[PDB]
Amino acid sequence: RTHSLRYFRLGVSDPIHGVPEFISVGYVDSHPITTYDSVTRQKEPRAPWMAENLAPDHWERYTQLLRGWQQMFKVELKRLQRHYNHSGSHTYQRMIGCELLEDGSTTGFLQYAYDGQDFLIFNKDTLSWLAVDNVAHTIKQAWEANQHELLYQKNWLEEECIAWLKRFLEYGKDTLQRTEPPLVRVNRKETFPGVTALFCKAHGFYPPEIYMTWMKNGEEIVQEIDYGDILPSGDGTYQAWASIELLYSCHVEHSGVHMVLQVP
Amino acid sequence: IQRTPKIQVYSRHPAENGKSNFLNCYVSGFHPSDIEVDLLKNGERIEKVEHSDLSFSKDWSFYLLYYTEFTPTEKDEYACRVNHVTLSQPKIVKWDRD
Ligand SMILES: *[C@@H](C)/C=N/c1c(NC[C@H](O)[C@H](O)[C@H](O)CO)[nH]c(=O)[nH]c1=O
Repeated sequence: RTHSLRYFRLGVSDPIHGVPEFISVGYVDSHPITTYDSVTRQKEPRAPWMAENLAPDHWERYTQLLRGWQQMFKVELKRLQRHYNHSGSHTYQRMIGCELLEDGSTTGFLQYAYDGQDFLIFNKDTLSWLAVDNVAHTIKQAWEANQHELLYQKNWLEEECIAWLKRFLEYGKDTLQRTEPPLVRVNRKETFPGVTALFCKAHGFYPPEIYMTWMKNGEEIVQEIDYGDILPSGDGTYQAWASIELLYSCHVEHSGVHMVLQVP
Repeated sequence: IQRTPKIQVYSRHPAENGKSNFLNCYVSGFHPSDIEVDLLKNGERIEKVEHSDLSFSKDWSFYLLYYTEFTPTEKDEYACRVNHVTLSQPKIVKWDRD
């Protein structure tokens, strides 16, 4: 099954009170694993299986790194704002991470955003940064002049990140690698006169990745299907649905199991 | 560019009047990060409410889950109230009870 490790950084200039200047959190798949911000100034676990498996030395060492990264982020946001001649409160964001795919191949990514929009995107295969405008191009030139840093980030994405992920996957395996199958039902109803709506509803499943589609007479639909978001139910499992109008059948695939519900 | 929050209110389990359940308010797709959320029972703030930490999406927006334990009745009405810089005043989203 496909898994991923990623860390975000969020920087806010001139924040309202209650809003930290800087936050960084890690995820394995959809699960928070680590958190740091400019108020706690401490890296802390966000999953019990992280806390139980990483010695205090880990939290200490990365707390120091984060304090350093916090200050760099503040300065970079200030320089961007100057470049754009922006005043007031603006945001700066980073995402780095990797995926270990099912077939065993891997993925890595590193991106920055300014005010919630793509700004710079790293391509580890070319060792180059893609810039969205002339300001980002200015930043890109500086970063692309440092060949060692680019090599270093390629290595982190392809080797270190993947090694961290495998490590974390083992720590949280009772959670991350479990399967909870969907409870699925079809609901029928006449709504607008003449119309009949058909809802295919699933809940109670983990992992959140699910495929739901409607078919008629054993083949692909063409009419408009409406999709419900895959939403957390609050107990570690997820829920979702798909609907159409109006022999129909709902098809659900989850973790290697296919399910069909024939509408009589 | 700012993005106003998507607000979705739903029960943990399929709802039935009389049986203990959980009410979720999922708030997502917003930017910037500052946001205020409450659950309401008959217009008044519920006080014993759980919520996740602020969370980060790949498209740079943020999301949050607020929930509370409840027993749905035909009489009671529940909602989720949210404020965000894209909103003039708090937006109140009624639970549609399935
Ligand atoms: C605990 C391990 C927290 N780590 C953390 C990281 N870690 C990944 C990586 O070492 C770092 O991003 C380097 O800058 C990559 O060159 N990153 C992050 O943004 N936040 C964290 O809390």
